[PDB]
Amino acid sequence: PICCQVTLRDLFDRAVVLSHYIHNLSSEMFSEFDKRYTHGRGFITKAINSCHTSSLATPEDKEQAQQMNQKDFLSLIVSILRSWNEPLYHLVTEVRGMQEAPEAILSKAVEIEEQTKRLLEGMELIVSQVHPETKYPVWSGLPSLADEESRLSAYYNLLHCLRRDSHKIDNYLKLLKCRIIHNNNC
Amino acid sequence: QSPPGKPEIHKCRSPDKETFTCWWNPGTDGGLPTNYSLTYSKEGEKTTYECPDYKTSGPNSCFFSKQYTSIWKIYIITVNATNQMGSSSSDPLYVDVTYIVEPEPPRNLTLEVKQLKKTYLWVKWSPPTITDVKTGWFTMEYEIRLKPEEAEEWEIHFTGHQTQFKVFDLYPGQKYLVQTRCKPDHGYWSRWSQESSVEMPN
Amino acid sequence: QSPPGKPEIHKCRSPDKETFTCWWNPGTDGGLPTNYSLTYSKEGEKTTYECPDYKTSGPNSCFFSKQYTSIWKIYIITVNATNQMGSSSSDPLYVDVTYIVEPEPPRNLTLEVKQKKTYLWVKWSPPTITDVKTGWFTMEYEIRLKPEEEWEIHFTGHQTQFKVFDLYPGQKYLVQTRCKPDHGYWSRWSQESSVEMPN
Repeated sequence: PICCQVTLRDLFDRAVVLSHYIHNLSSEMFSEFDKRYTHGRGFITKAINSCHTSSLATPEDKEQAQQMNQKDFLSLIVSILRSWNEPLYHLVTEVRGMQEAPEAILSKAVEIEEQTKRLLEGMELIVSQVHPETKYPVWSGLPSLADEESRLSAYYNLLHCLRRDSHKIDNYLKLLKCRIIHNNNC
Repeated sequence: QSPPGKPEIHKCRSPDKETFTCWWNPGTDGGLPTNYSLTYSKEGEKTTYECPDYKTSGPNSCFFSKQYTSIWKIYIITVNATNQMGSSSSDPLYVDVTYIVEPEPPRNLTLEVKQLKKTYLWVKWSPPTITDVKTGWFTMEYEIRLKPEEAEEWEIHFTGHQTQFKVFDLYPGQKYLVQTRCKPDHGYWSRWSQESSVEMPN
Repeated sequence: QSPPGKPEIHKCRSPDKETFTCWWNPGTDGGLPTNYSLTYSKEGEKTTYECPDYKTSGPNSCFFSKQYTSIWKIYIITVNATNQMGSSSSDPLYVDVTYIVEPEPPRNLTLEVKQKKTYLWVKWSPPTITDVKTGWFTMEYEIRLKPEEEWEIHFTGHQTQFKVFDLYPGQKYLVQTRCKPDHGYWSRWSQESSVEMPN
């Protein structure tokens, strides 16, 4: 490799690949859970405002993104990410060692659990590379044991909000990679 | 003569990922003329608003401009039917713009026969004018399909994020038909693009 | 004799960005029993590590498991030859996991005999790597075929399927594939899948 030097361009190029992958995986996993346990019933009634990262000053449309500072933006992405470490962990844990004969939902939970850490590792490098002169909301509460609507409503919301945030993260990283590297011309 | 049957809101779509539109199916009008309205409640706010634009997408529709459209929010849409007898409200629809993205077909499809040394045809197209792939806000993926003038089987080539693709397995002689379609990184496929056609040298 | 270790550090390769292997060539041995040990270190922290796995992939080699491979920091590989009365160090090899990807050959090569002239519809799948699984994406393929000697080579730009026209009827054919990413190196040819052409 000619360069030593880990290029910011190559840092985005890698991040955006994991953040894209991570999202497909969490959207498929939410679908495997809906299909096999929800598929209607009457959820997302108790899923609005259920996301724990909701409190954060997250850009809502394309104009608000466009208004935001790049280094504050990155700090926002990392916060989101750390935020999801503990819930992923519990997901994998609670599906493996508590679930009675679990499905192939576990295999694509583990994948995400792992690829998230890897992408956070990469996201800390890039926050590091562009210095922030500045300096994250926590919850992952998740019940064991599937029957009982009250137990798999929480599972539903973790899945639902993993789908949502993984998307943001991926959409912000691609927004950013075009702004600073491709000067909005990609 | 009776109040309007219950209206049914079925399809919402977002062509560009900055605005979106909703369409409703009127209920039994109970014999009289019926006025419709749409009302909605965003996720977070406990305030109900009325649709901002009943005119932009035409009859029985509601269009949400950039100003009113926010992604990663769940909208709780309900439609209302009032006639002289009474009035009825539809079942609420929970709509999340993030996952209702369905883009228009690709334009400016062009076809060239080129050679590097062998010979290949390469397809070159452009996205919809409304999506913003330049700023990275809207990332897009394409597909292309090809088949000889008289065939019943298209061959599919996923082109990634490239608005071009070189094709190599084409047979010299017969003319081929080509069409592209697009998709958001995460979203739905569009209606295929106006077909182009070119004959291939010997 | 001393150990004038001139250990030429061969190359490092990675099949899927999640693990990579380094190969080395013995220095010179001098004239005494020499051991070889591959030390590395990631530039950013002055902490020098020993190769995790001298065993799995090759004799004179080091294999990095999923636990020792990262795509964020650049490894410095040195190989250290050592016998009684003497020790050496090779030239450092700066490597970036993603800029040394030699992928596994394409998976699941299907040779359908479609159908007018009968043409061979050759279809395959890309190798398992967190990039083209559903991704981003540069993967060019090439395929070669012969009857039963000379190969006929066809380049398919990014195409996972290729149509091959005009073949000698009533003969067996051998086909193989290869793929190559950006900056990445060509894969080895795949298992020789066969196809018998209609009589």
